[PDB]
Amino acid sequence: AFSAPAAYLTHQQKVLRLYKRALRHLESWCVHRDKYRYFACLMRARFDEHKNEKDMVKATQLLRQAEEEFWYGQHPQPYIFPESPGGTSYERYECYKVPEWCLDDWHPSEKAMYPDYFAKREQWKRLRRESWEREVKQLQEETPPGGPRTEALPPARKEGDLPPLWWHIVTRPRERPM
Amino acid sequence: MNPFASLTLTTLTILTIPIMMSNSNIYKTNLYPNYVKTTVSYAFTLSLVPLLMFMHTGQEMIISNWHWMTLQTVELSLSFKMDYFSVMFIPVALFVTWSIMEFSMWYMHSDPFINRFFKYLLLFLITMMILVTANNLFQLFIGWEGVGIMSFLLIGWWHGRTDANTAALQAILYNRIGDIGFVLSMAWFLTHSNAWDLQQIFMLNNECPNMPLIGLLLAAAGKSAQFGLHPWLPSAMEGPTPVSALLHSSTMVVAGVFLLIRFYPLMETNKLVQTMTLCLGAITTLFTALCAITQNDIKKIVAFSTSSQLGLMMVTIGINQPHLAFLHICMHAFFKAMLFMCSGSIIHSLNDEQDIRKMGGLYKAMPFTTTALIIGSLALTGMPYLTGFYSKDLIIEAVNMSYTNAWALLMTLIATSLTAAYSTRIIFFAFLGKPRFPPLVLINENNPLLINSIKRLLIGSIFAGFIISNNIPPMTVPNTTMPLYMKMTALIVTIMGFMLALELNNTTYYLKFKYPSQTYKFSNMLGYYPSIMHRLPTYHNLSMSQKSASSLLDLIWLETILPKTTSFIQMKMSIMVSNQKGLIKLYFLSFLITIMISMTLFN
Amino acid sequence: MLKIIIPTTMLLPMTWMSKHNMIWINATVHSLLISLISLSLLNQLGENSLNFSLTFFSDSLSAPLLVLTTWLLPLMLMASQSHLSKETTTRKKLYITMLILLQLFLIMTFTATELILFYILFEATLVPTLIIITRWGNQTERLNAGLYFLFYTLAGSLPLLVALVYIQNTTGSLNFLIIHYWSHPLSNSWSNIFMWLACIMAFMVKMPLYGLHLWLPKAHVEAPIAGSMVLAAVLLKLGGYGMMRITTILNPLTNYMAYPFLMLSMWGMIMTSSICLRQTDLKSLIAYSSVSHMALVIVAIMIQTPWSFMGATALMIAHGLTSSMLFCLANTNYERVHSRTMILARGLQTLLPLMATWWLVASLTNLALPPSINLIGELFIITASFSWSNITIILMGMNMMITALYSLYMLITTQRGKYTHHINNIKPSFTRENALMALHILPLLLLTLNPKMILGPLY
Amino acid sequence: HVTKDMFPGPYPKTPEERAAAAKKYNMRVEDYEPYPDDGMGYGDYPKLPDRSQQERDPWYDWDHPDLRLNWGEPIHWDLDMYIRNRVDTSPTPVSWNTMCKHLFGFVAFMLFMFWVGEIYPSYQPVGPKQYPYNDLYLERGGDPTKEPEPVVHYEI
Amino acid sequence: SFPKYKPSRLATLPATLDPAEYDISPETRKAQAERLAIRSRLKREYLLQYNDPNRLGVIEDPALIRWTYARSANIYPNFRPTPKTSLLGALFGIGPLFFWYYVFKTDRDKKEKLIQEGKLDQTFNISY
Ligand SMILES: CCCCCCCCCCCCCCCCCC(=O)OC[C@H](COP(=O)([O-])OCC(O)COP(=O)([O-])OC[C@@H](COC(=O)CCCCCCCCCCCCCCCCC)OC(=O)CCCCCCCCCCCCCCCCC)OC(=O)CCCCCCCCCCCCCCCCC
Ligand SMILES: CCCCCCCCCCCCCCCCC[C@@H](O)O[C@H](CO[C@H](O)CCCCCCCCCCCCCCC)COP(=O)(O)OCC[N+](C)(C)C
Ligand SMILES: CCCCCCCC/C=C\CCCCCCCC(=O)O[C@H](COC(=O)CCCCCCC/C=C/CCCCCCCC)COP(=O)(O)OCCN
Repeated sequence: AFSAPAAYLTHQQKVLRLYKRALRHLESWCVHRDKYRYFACLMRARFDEHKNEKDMVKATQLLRQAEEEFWYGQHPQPYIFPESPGGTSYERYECYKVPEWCLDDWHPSEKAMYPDYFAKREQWKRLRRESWEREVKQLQEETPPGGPRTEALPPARKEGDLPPLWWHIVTRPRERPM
Repeated sequence: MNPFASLTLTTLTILTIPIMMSNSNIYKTNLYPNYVKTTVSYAFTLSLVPLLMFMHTGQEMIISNWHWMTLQTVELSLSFKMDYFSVMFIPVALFVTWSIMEFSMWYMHSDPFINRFFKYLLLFLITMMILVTANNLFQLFIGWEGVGIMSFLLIGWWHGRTDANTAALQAILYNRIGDIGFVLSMAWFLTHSNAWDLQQIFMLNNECPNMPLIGLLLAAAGKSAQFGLHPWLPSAMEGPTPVSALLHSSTMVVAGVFLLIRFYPLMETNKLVQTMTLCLGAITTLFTALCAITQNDIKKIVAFSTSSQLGLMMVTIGINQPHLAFLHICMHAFFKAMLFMCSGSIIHSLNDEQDIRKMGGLYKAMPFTTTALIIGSLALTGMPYLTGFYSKDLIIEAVNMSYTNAWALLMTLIATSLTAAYSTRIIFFAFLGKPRFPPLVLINENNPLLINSIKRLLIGSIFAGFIISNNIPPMTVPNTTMPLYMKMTALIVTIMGFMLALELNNTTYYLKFKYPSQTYKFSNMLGYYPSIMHRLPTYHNLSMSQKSASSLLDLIWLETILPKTTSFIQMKMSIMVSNQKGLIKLYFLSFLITIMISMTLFN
Repeated sequence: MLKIIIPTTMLLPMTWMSKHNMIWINATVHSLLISLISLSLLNQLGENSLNFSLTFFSDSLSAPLLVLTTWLLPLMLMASQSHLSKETTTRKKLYITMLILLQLFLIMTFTATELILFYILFEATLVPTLIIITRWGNQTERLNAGLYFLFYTLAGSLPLLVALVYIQNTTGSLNFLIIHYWSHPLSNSWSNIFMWLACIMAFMVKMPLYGLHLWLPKAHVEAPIAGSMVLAAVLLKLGGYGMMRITTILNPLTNYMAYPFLMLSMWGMIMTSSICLRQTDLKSLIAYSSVSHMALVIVAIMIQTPWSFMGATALMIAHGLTSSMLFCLANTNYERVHSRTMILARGLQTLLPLMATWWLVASLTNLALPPSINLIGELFIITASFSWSNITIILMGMNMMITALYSLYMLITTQRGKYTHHINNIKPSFTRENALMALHILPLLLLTLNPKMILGPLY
Repeated sequence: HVTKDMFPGPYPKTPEERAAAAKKYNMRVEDYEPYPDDGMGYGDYPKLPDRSQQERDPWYDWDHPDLRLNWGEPIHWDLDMYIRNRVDTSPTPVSWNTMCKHLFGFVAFMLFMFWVGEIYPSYQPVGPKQYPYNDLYLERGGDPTKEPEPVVHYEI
Repeated sequence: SFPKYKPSRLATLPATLDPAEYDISPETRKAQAERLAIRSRLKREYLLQYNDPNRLGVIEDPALIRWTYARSANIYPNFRPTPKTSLLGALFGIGPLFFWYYVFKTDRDKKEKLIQEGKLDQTFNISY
């Protein structure tokens, strides 16, 4: 989510992703902790018996039969964490998230309540206003010609600088706003 | 004068005052949920009086108070039928609603829109009362559609979640399919009986034909989630647990069975529709119990249990025992609502975790929920002298001794075994093992709201069957004499289901693992019915809606035929007429030609 | 009837002599007063009619249409106030003049006692609408839209005129009372078949009938908000009123001449409804829903039974109010977002909750939730169709389901889900917009209390 | 702000206009593939894979997280058909044909067995229920001026 | 060996079962790299427009405009009358009308004949 993606997944990443998926589905099959521990140790032993192999061709022939075997026995109803994309509370609090800019449209009788909050908000706004003019040029000179090659962003390198394109990441609504 | 009518109307009327006050200052404060809860408790206490009057004598009433309109020979008026069914169902619904509101005061404490949520619950209760007390088909349709709209609004409570909106639209779709049959029945009765009033319909229909009864059966199957139109009820578990306990467990989903019960005088004169109802109920209860047997979400297990119980109610209707079906509705209300409250208590205590894989030893960790769920599971399986006994045991006996399908009877017995099996599954995977939840233990039962709300329905699910059965008049011929093995059949199949489920669940501890079989995959994916039927038809509809109706016909061929052809022809004729070089040579040659033609053609 | 006509005419000098900053206030106040005056036409008899003079008469079919026409004008003024802010005073006065002239032409058309007079005003309604569409429309398609809206209409109505004068040379009169009292059967003949077609096609094309409806989406998506309101709420019902009036001289030919249209309607209502399932424009979706409802009205009129006529009248009134409200909601989104695409502005319930409530009520009314008068009309039409043939229920039933789907679709795409992140110019709803929605929706729920007012002369 | 040349156009016939169309839809020319040049007016629009929006990555930082779309990327012709609220094409644990066979077989078997049970019902070893007054002639319908044929019941 | 998964239109192939992801070539890597490059360029453009303090308006998306235009207004100029389009239009626009006409006409003829013979039993049928 936070990390920028690459152009492709290497062989090691694919193997590790299979290992995690297989362990999770084995846990979903083996409900009890001791049974899961036993079969997960067995799966670890099965997984690293080809850990030391050198050639790419058969190492890719493995992890293909492994995917087929996983898809045959994949527990059609695996356990999902409730906040995960398949969980029972995935986007439950999405309706309570309100953008910050809505506060700019409040009535003055509403802003009269919470004066300290809005003073701090004005401070944040002026900080953003200066930092943006710096950030545009920083990104302009830090980018290779022909455009970006990866959607990864640089940090700030000067003293009073801020990381380019920081406002909408720092001012996230919240995980549970209401 | 005769306080019966005044009391019956006052209950429904005072149910509406908090809706009027929803724009007052109380709605903006934190006392509104308690206001609604107190109003519902007062309404329950008031409605207890006409039930006593009917129990003493048998008081029955029709109140046609407001005249709405008159289409020539058809008079439509606001009429209420205060019969046995109404005066028996209103107290039960109000009792369950009071318990659910007290439970929600604890369950939804951190919800910002709890006042709106309480208001929504009261609106559903009002619509359901309108449905239950209606005397004509139009008022019944008003309640029918009101409960559906409230279900749509409460399923999609968290409107930022895509799945909730999908489930709400699914419920609307299936209930609209049932609404087709409802409208068919209304049109038939208006055209043939010249009435939507129930009395004239009963008078003029001594041998009811197939069409109106088939329409009524379609509507009942739609709203009670029978096998053809079943998946929306399990999908409706997207809503908050109080919604699942109130609407989609015990009160709203029995509306189709209630519709079939209201029209029972016409149903007993038709044998084909009775057989259709029997087969539909049997297949529904079997299929839903089979699906429930392998589920891992606890709310899904309870929802499939509700669907199988509704199928059993339809089986009871099919063998011409409507009062037994009403009694089963009343008992199921109690124990199913309490089961859902216990499940919601577990879910809240385990940080909104619903999978039974991640709940272990709760028998000692939270004892009150354990006892309540144990008593509810015993009541659901028809333990003798409990609330579910007095309906389920009689239903099983009646199906055993009747001239009916052998297949439907076998399916009913197998479904009873499967009911015992999934009750065993819930208990075994939620209470008996070692803990399997995250290390930060936040388990807490000590809230008086939760305890009292659960305890009232506990007392109900223990004693209500005895009280109600002993306080109602006999409405059918009993099955006094029976073979000994036939008398014990329900208990025998329940014990066999218990034993087989326990034996199969005890093998999960063995240190052996194997891949699942085809039957398990069929049971886990709900017979693959949601997959195919939610992917093949919808796609083939939507694709057509863009390719043929919109693009090929509307945007191309209808455009080609009238306007484009006219434009093309007129433009070509304009080019033909106006493209002249301006040479008098050709003009005067043409003049000569027309002069000759006029000379030699028009005379 | 002049107690309504003369003040409507006096609206024009009042508009033109008004101050530059007081045109909207005066127009709104006096239009509301004219609506209050026109409310008195609702007192109808079970007997013939309210025959005021030789030129104008009123019926319980004409009275609700007149009340709706007079009520729509203040709402149109309120809706037009916003997007006409930067316009010169003379052009604003011209806009208000076009609206007033349209109201005058409609008022007279509904109450005219002569078929020729009715034809003249029925055509006079075209010029203000065409000017409004092609002058104050926003996109470049408006010109083409206007052309369609014109020629379709004229292509249907030029034969009617011929038929009309022919009738007056045979019966000797085109007065509706005499025509009704001296009606004679139409024999099955080719000449009679073509007379039937000439008398029917002009009203079919303005409903619009399926297959002749191509002008309506263009006109409704290209018009300004007031133009869309008046087109959907009142101008569609002119064809229904005309067919209700003229079918008295077409019997018993209608018994078998109605078959091609009935099919075209019964299948057509399916197609258009399904079209609403795959639409990327809000106004286009609302226009296609209007086409489906008017197909049901066409079926009701062709069935020619008392329940059919009652249902058709009720459905006409209900659809007028509902479609006007839906167009106003879509425009209130458009003036913030300037796109008119459904999936651009999303999750608006979080940012505008009361407007979301208005959206819900409008969608529920379009969905025909009982006891709304939308459902009353739909159910009466469905019962009459079932008596006509029991198989019709199938198609009718299907339509019902589909309608709900797309209605809720429109509610879910725009109001639910997550808000669009980059759209940061969604301001709080103004009192004007909320009042507009309230003044749309309160009359519907009030009318459900006295449905006899909108059930027509066969009640 | 979109120019006239940035709109969809007619079917590309030459590689140069093919490459021009690919650049207009922000995609590689190797990945660009228009609809077949049939009658229907797809025209210049690109034919993207028929995968649903539900099978897109949920852990990516989409600009539109609910639709799982990115600003500027080409939109599938049938996006409104696949919006996670509608038909999805995600892979299933069991193959489509196997699911269809199993569901159809279960339904057909249940129908056949219900018909078999209709032919072979279940009942108890009893005779018909007996009712006193000419099988309740007067109380069931009536017609008290016809003197029905008397039916007398057998005491055993 | 295990039973094979068979993909379909409505149940597509898993990415982990694609042989195309196991046939890695330098050209494939270059294609992936340039696809990521164009995605990164579009993301940078959007995020520059999105984080700008000065901007106070909906960001215009050319892709969305192209989608709506192609779905609505680019249809007819690219329409060509072909045997396939002609046949499909004739079927989908004419066949249903005549099918429903036949069904309804047969039903009404049956009802009319029954009424004329008097054997229909329309008792209590007062409202129509
Ligand atoms: C008349 C005499 C009366 C006396 C009768 C005899 C008394 C009783 C004798 C007992 C007989 C059997 C009872 C045991 C039940 C089976 C248990 C079992 O072994 O399951 C494990 C075993 C494999 O499971 P697994 O892969 O290891 O699961 C992985 C983990 O265990 C995952 O585990 P988990 O933790 O996730 O969940 C465990 C769950 C998961 O288990 C499952 O997968 C569920 C599947 C098994 C239960 C299904 C039973 C319901 C049967 C209804 C069938 C109706 C017709 C449908 C037709 C289908 C057509 C396609 O299992 C359970 O919860 C318990 C299962 C049920 C036990 C409790 C009730 C059983 C008794 C009730 C039935 C008989 C008494 C009725 C009383 C009335 C008196 C007659 O399941 C099977 O192999 C199925 C066995 C039987 C299925 C027959 C259907 C095959 C159809 C193939 C096609 C044939 C040709 C058709 C052609 C048609 C052409 C049109
Ligand atoms: C395009 C989008 C839709 C627009 C609206 C469409 C609605 C208009 C449809 C016109 C309604 C039908 C017109 C005539 C119906 C009369 C019945 C007759 O046609 O059927 C048979 C007639 O047989 C044949 O039809 C003869 C005529 C055949 C030639 C007509 C052309 C057929 C198709 C043309 C369709 C073109 C429509 C669009 C024009 C641009 C009956 O046999 P018969 O008993 O002997 O005649 C009875 C009539 N009598 C008593 C006067 C003698
Ligand atoms: C949206 C576009 C729709 C375009 C309009 C479609 C309707 C066309 C209706 C026919 C047009 C002419 C109507 C005639 C006016 C009525 C007068 C009448 O009925 O008198 C008849 C005359 O009837 C005719 O002459 C009509 C002949 C038709 C000539 C014009 C052809 C127009 C096109 C015909 C086919 C299309 C009609 C349906 C189109 C469907 C919609 C596209 C009797 O004449 P007499 O000789 O005095 O009496 C006989 C005993 N001696």
